[PDB]
Amino acid sequence: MRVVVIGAGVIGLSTALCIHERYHSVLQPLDVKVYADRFTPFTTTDVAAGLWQPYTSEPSNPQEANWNQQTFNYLLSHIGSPNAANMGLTPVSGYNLFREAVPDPYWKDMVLGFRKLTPRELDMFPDYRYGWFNTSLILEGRKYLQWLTERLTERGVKFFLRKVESFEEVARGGADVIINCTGVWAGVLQPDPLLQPGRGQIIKVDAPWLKNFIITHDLERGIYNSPYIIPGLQAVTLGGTFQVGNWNEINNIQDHNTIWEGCCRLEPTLKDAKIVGEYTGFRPVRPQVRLEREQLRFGSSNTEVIHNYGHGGYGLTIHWGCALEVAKLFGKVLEERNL
Amino acid sequence: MRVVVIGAGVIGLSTALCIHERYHSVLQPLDVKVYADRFTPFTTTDVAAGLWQPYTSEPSNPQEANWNQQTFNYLLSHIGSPNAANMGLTPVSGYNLFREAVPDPYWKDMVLGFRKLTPRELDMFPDYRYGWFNTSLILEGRKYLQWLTERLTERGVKFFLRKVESFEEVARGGADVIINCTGVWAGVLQPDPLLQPGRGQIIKVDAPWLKNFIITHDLERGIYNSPYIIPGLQAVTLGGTFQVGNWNEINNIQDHNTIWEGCCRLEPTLKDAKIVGEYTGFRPVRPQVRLEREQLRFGSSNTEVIHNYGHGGYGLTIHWGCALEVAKLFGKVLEERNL
Ligand SMILES: Cc1cc2nc3c(=O)[nH]c(=O)nc-3n(C[C@H](O)[C@H](O)[C@H](O)COP(=O)(O)OP(=O)(O)OC[C@H]3O[C@@H](n4cnc5c(N)ncnc54)[C@H](O)[C@@H]3O)c2cc1C
Ligand SMILES: Cc1cc2nc3c(=O)[nH]c(=O)nc-3n(C[C@H](O)[C@H](O)[C@H](O)COP(=O)(O)OP(=O)(O)OC[C@H]3O[C@@H](n4cnc5c(N)ncnc54)[C@H](O)[C@@H]3O)c2cc1C
Ligand SMILES: N=C(Cc1c[nH]c2ccccc12)C(=O)O
Ligand SMILES: N=C(Cc1c[nH]c2ccccc12)C(=O)O
Ligand SMILES: N[C@H](Cc1c[nH]c2ccccc12)C(=O)O
Repeated sequence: MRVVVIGAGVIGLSTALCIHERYHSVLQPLDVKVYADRFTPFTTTDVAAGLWQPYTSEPSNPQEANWNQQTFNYLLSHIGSPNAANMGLTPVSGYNLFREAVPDPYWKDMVLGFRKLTPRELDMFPDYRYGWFNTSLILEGRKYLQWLTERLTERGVKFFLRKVESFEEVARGGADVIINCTGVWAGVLQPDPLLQPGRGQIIKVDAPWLKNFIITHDLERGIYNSPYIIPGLQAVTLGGTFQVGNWNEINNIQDHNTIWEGCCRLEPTLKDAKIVGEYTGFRPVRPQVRLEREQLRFGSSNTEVIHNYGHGGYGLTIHWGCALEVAKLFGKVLEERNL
Repeated sequence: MRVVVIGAGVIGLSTALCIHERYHSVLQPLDVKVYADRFTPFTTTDVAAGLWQPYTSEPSNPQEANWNQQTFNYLLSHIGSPNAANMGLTPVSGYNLFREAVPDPYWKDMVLGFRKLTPRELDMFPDYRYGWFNTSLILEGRKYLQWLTERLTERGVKFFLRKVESFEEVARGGADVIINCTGVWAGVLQPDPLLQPGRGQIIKVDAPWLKNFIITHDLERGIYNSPYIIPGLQAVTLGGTFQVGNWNEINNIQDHNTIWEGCCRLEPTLKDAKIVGEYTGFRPVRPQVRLEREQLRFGSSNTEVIHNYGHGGYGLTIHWGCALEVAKLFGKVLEERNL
């Protein structure tokens, strides 16, 4: 059948692939196309630091932790393959610093080697007073996008640089099912006051001697302003902002300065990191991820729509779960058609 | 008094500095010079991977462990300073893989976060079956040499490219006290059948996505013969050879191939690492480090000599301890002179 994936960010691409991988033998003509107004390096995904780490507290939608876990495993499993880095993946170990004692993350056991930092360790960071240590993964957006793309491409999924106007339009196109993976911009296709830009700017700097991530946490200053540093495949991400509702898409000087000053403070060696770029992107914020089926009817047209958006600042971290999920629904959609 | 340090590797330089740092104030006319036939990038030190980690086997002498510990601390203490990386220092976390259960290292508590790997972790490198995980430091030779050098230089220590032919000789120059830090070549100045070249060749490769060290152990094949990988400040060290008695100083193709093949197995992603260089060096092997005073008399000449050599494959790892030690003796030498 006719399937159209709207979006070419981590979400759509995975999902496209995932659906395609799982039902191309179960269905001869299984046409997949991907429509997107932006492709890497242009998506939000392309800006993401890429570290796998959910949020401190358990998700309102309890199922989401499983998605996080499944993602971590699919990733871990590729650790050992000669392709992992080509896939934009590698293990990274690091610190979560806090200014006071804090309960253990629900994912404490999903990552490798979770443990509370000792005082000697804490002295490596004179500001913080409590924290954790653990090993995890880095799944770099831009790279993963390129991989997913090559994979899809070989599987014959076709891409089109298009701005979808209305689901109707697509549907009118011929779409049988439509997978909505439009991230923060999902609103335009259908309003959702729940969804919102969680803006973040970051500085990319060249500072190879930094081998571990350090993610600082402020307790009376929202989730993002604290400075954070995340070593990636080829550069380091200096970070520190999460402004909900800001739609400004240009990097701002003060943000640049606060990020720079904050990190330089947490890691004085940055005093010599060469800055290689700055970026800003919109985390698709929503209280809970929207991943559900929805029948849209336009006259005589019976087109199904599966939503998968609102992954906030953890899209990479949870991408695979949701993908598996959409697949399951896409299956039911297929089952209702008796295949 | 006139003091002459023979050697400009990690050992001499530290020692020079260290002595100078403590008695420049106290000792009246204090004149330190460093004589060496090789300077970075030419020393053995310049080839060292730079990871702090003593041998897995217990200390040969007691002092060796304290020296190791003192070194680790002096290093840790600079973690937080904005100079550390300029000093060639940074934390690095990593794995020690074994093919069977093995007792815990005596340094288990000197490093940060020592812990036994879990099975999931073990899965990352299938061939092994047991191992550890811990965080430590990297003190890169070439860089540390340059730092020590600048420091010494500012303190006014003078350097001379020269080949000492006999302690006597140098004694003749009016040298008051000589510090022998000639590494494997210490023999020539005075025979020591205990000392021997522990040859090691390594490939430097560009593979930034590798953030942690992995040090394999073949228990039958000896120490540092198994493949090992150690991410450094700007490149990665592929390693794997420790041939005692080999004085060949040219990189050998076979070695290059076994190193390359071994690491490529342990870490398949290396398939795409660009090789940036190969190097070979002589670990100054000796059953116990030689660090002791020795009066050499030549006619009417009463010149003291303090030896500090034979640090094997753990020179960086233990440099500071020994330095502090030589200092203490140099002090006694000064005390016997009533200052
Ligand atoms: C600064 C920052 C750091 C981050 N770091 C991390 C991290 O370390 N770990 C982690 O897991 N997550 C992180 N994230 C979150 C991650 O970036 C997002 O969760 C993820 O990128 C969301 O993916 P997406 O495909 O849903 O959105 P995007 O990647 O933005 O995908 C949007 C896609 O839909 C298209 N599109 C939308 N509407 C239409 C339309 N009407 N017609 C056509 N095409 C349309 C766009 O062209 C694009 O193809 C970070 C995000 C930011 C901003
Ligand atoms: C392949 C390899 C990997 C290593 N990795 C590590 C590691 O990861 N961690 C660690 O702690 N250690 C490591 N080591 C060990 C470390 O390299 C040595 O322990 C350390 O370099 C010894 O320092 P040194 O100054 O005593 O010898 P060198 O660095 O070789 O110093 C020799 C100096 O004395 C001079 N000299 C000698 N004789 C004379 C003379 N007659 N006249 C004038 N000058 C003279 C030479 O020019 C030079 O100045 C490694 C070594 C090798 C070979
Ligand atoms: N996910 C990241 C990195 C990050 C900063 N603070 C965090 C707290 C919990 C989990 C992740 C993070 C981002 O910049 O969006
Ligand atoms: N010191 C190193 C690295 C190394 C390889 N095997 C080891 C066992 C114990 C301690 C260190 C190592 C060197 O290459 O000399
Ligand atoms: N080299 C001789 C004597 C001398 C002067 N300064 C030092 C320092 C270290 C050893 C010897 C010397 C000279 O300068 O006449």
